[PDB]
Amino acid sequence: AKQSMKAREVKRVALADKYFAKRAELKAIISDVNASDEDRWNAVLKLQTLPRDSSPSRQRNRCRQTGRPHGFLRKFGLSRIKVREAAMRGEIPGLKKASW
Amino acid sequence: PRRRVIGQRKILPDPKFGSELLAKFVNILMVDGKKSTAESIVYSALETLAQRSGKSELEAFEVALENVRPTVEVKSRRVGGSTYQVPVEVRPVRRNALAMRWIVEAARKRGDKSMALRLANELSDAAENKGTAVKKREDVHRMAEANKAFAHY
Amino acid sequence: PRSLKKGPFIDLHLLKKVEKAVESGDKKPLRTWSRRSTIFPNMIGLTIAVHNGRQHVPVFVTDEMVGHKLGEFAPTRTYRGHAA
Amino acid sequence: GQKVHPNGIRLGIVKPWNSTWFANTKEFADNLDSDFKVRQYLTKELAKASVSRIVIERPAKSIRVTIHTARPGIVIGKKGEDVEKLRKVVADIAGVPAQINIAEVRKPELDAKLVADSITSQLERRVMFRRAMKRAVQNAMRLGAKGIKVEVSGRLGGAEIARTEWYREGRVPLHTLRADIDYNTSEAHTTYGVIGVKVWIFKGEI
RNA sequence: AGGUUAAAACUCAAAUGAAUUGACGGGGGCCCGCACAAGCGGUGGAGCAUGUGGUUUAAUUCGAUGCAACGCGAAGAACCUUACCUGGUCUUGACAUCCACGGAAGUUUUCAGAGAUGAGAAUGUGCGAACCGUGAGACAGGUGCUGCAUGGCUGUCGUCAGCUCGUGUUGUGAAAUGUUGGGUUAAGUCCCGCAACGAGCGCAACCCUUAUCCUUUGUUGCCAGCGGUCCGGCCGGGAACUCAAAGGAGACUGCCAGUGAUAAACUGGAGGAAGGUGGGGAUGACGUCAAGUCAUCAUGGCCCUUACGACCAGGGCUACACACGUGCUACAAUGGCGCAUACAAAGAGAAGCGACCUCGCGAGAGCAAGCGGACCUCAUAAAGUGCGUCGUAGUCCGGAUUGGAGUCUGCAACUCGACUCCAUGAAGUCGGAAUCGCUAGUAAUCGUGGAUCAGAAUGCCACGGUGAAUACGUUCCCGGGCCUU
Ligand SMILES: [K+]
Ligand SMILES: [K+]
Ligand SMILES: [K+]
Ligand SMILES: [K+]
Ligand SMILES: [K+]
Ligand SMILES: [K+]
Ligand SMILES: [K+]
Ligand SMILES: [K+]
Ligand SMILES: [K+]
Ligand SMILES: [K+]
Ligand SMILES: [K+]
Ligand SMILES: [K+]
Ligand SMILES: [K+]
Ligand SMILES: [Mg+2]
Ligand SMILES: [Mg+2]
Ligand SMILES: [Mg+2]
Ligand SMILES: [Mg+2]
Ligand SMILES: [Mg+2]
Ligand SMILES: [Mg+2]
Ligand SMILES: [Mg+2]
Ligand SMILES: [Mg+2]
Ligand SMILES: [Mg+2]
Ligand SMILES: [Mg+2]
Ligand SMILES: [Mg+2]
Ligand SMILES: [Mg+2]
Ligand SMILES: [Mg+2]
Ligand SMILES: [Mg+2]
Ligand SMILES: [Mg+2]
Ligand SMILES: [Mg+2]
Ligand SMILES: [Mg+2]
Ligand SMILES: [Mg+2]
Ligand SMILES: [Mg+2]
Ligand SMILES: [Mg+2]
Ligand SMILES: [Mg+2]
Ligand SMILES: [Mg+2]
Ligand SMILES: [Mg+2]
Ligand SMILES: [Mg+2]
Ligand SMILES: [Mg+2]
Ligand SMILES: [Mg+2]
Ligand SMILES: [Mg+2]
Ligand SMILES: [Mg+2]
Ligand SMILES: [Mg+2]
Ligand SMILES: [Mg+2]
Ligand SMILES: [Mg+2]
Ligand SMILES: [Mg+2]
Ligand SMILES: [Mg+2]
Ligand SMILES: [Mg+2]
Repeated sequence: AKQSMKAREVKRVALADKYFAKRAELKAIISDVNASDEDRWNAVLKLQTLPRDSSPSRQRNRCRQTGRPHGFLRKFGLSRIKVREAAMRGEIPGLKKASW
Repeated sequence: PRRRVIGQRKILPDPKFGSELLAKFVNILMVDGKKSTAESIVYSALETLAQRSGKSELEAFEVALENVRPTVEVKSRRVGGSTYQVPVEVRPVRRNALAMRWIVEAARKRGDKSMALRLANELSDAAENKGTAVKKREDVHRMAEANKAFAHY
Repeated sequence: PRSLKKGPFIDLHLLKKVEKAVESGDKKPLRTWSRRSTIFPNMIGLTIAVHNGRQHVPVFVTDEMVGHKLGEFAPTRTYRGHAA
Repeated sequence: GQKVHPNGIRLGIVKPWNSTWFANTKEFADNLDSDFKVRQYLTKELAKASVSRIVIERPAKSIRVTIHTARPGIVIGKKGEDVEKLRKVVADIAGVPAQINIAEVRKPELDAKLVADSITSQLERRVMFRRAMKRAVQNAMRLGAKGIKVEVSGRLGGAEIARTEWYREGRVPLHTLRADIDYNTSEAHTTYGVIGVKVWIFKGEI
């Protein structure tokens, strides 16, 4: 991946933590069944004001060694290509070629 | 196959009657591996056939087979020039396999209500040399008749 | 569609734009990129110019446009038929 | 066609892993990324120390790195000075207390990673590729290998049309699983592009 | 009819002989493979999903594109992703290093703007060097070009039985022999012969799994004999059994008979859970297609540098006269619908899986246990079976399309989400030429799980249930192996 595209994910990860608690209580109000009808309205309008990059749904898992946005595997944090290279070098504990 | 390494597989006899002959007929009738659904269809048709005649379920079934079993068939044979449909003797086992397959195929083509009734009407006509299956056995014997000259290829 | 327990959505920057112009006689077209905003029962009258990707197209908000989003009135793709 | 990786196919049979810790899903990905940065640093810092294999363990809230090498005095330095300089960078990277152990690679002519790196350094110095591969093969056969194979691919001698060449002596039975086959690769960055080197070294069935 | 004698201009850099290695033959011989044949079920027709060609478009991003591209890279495009378009913006810079100078970093709010950003306004100032801002110029940056400059990785012939070397010998030589021959094998497998004698890479074996048994261990798993019991392994206990997972045992043509060249081997029998490679997987020789990938990454060269780099909002990748590929659901009675009622395996879970209870027709909601798990949750298996009904009809088949009303995830479902309810009830009644898969727990059929993932499978990967037909044979079609011409 391009350098710029890699730096876009570190920003989105930082902004998702700085506004983490401030985002959760706003949705507590909006999802609150027995709140009122105008603070709900205010909480809805206030959630749109936070930067978009603060929502965790804006993040895209990337290969931690190349930046590849496809073929990701969460257990290793790597794309399918780098998982294979490390597995054959014996750099992933317990991981071997399977056969049953 | 080229190597001829194909033996034989054992087939369990049918529950109600303990006839391996009848158990194969359930297999030919079965679709999608739903064997119990085929066992019921055969048993119902066999009882309608048992009360439509005086014989037991088996003896009425054999009489149906005897009128559908082909004795001689034609197989192609490409030799130096062209291909002739050579009449060949049908081996005893293939006689039963063809008879059952034609019965099940004929009954599936009818227009009665259930398949148990369709199979019953085919097994009954087969006792009287009527309907399809029996006619299919006639068309095969005719073809093998018109090619008797080629009985050495 | 959007859950009823959340109320229709409206982009806050547009909600200020209609407020500052309903109280006044501003009949100038409102230029917005907010195709996701539900049309509310408060701007039946003036013309919002909605973005379609490459320009702003004016829609004259009437009553029967209430409940629809703005984008439903600004088609994004240009089609005229094949070999027509 | 394509061949299976000789190391990977033997990882539970006769070959050991290069990382030997345990973790749940919660930190498995973070341990892999810190092992990567550690090896990335050790390999660059110790480029002239004949580093064959970097084994990483994680006993409990600590990391233990074992550097296999043929020039341990170069790794360690005077009275353990240099090996201490790394024990700090590794702890910085891993974020846990660090401990470095130095293993001895005797007979570097029988280690696939060192042999591959030897040929590769020679190619970057514009040594004739044919001379490098023959020397490597003769050395290992003299020190007692049961077999060795060396393969070199790319624009050999700066030729416009790339090709692959390989030599072999003795036995290299890649289909025998219980065969001790040390295998590694290396890359040379010449003025005409990348040349890849692969080295198989057979040491006897187990 | 023509024969015989017999030129030149012009033109080419060869034409030719014998032999050698291949490849090829509508040449010969001998073999193999779901290659035919024998069978069973599909595709091509319909609706829909999905990919591609084309056309369209501001853009419909790029790549793959006979077999060996076309549910392919993509294990999951609303924003993001995103590489494309339109407009709004930046220039040592979103990402590094170096230096200068300014400042702790951070928190808390106001306006303008779609946002990027700009202008502010508060609070902290702790512990140089953290961390910010600015200023210079070396530089950074490029998913820009070349896979016909490359590394690495992959497809493919093909899991086909082949491919070679040393020394020796033969030939002026290319080369040959070995490696051919007689048998045999799944096998260049093995034996015998032999100007060859040996060796390597392949075959086989070593690895994983499945089928039988033993030993150890006995909870969260187990219940034979006991003892109680609210009949729930529920409790006391029990270590037998099922099972869990460690270590062992077991199959070797070993045994017997015949056959055979006193051989290799083959045919059959015994014992045994298993018999001749037991079943399945992993494992891919020398090489071939300048095959695929400069967009995973790396990299030679080339190119751009106030832009081909960087930031943002909206749009696009979801277009639609059409053509193709791969799928899903059907056309019904071996079925549809209603009620009742059995029997699985494998797996996942902490910003997660989420019981109970209550509310809702329902998707879901509220409340809230338990579980980092043989314990808790996902989580009722469905087909099946019993009883009823429908009675061959475009139907009580089919469920496309459309209207209305909702739920949930998410800043946000207009473009462009999945699911629910009510209504609507399309084509389709078994599919032209043609064409595909499969030899046994297979095909067919029935459900279940997982990766990716906020949400978003008819795809992919995996798991069990039920469970066939047929193989006389090798003339023909396709691909391949060996000898010969
Ligand atoms: K001449
Ligand atoms: K189709
Ligand atoms: K390549
Ligand atoms: K000669
Ligand atoms: K020779
Ligand atoms: K390049
Ligand atoms: K879009
Ligand atoms: K599909
Ligand atoms: K209907
Ligand atoms: K949408
Ligand atoms: K069809
Ligand atoms: K999902
Ligand atoms: K030939
Ligand atoms: Mg890069
Ligand atoms: Mg996402
Ligand atoms: Mg004359
Ligand atoms: Mg056929
Ligand atoms: Mg079709
Ligand atoms: Mg395309
Ligand atoms: Mg292309
Ligand atoms: Mg191809
Ligand atoms: Mg596929
Ligand atoms: Mg987008
Ligand atoms: Mg621009
Ligand atoms: Mg190529
Ligand atoms: Mg000579
Ligand atoms: Mg050969
Ligand atoms: Mg030869
Ligand atoms: Mg021979
Ligand atoms: Mg051999
Ligand atoms: Mg010989
Ligand atoms: Mg093998
Ligand atoms: Mg008792
Ligand atoms: Mg036997
Ligand atoms: Mg392979
Ligand atoms: Mg090419
Ligand atoms: Mg290409
Ligand atoms: Mg490209
Ligand atoms: Mg954007
Ligand atoms: Mg697409
Ligand atoms: Mg219906
Ligand atoms: Mg899941
Ligand atoms: Mg019609
Ligand atoms: Mg009908
Ligand atoms: Mg087969
Ligand atoms: Mg299924
Ligand atoms: Mg052979």
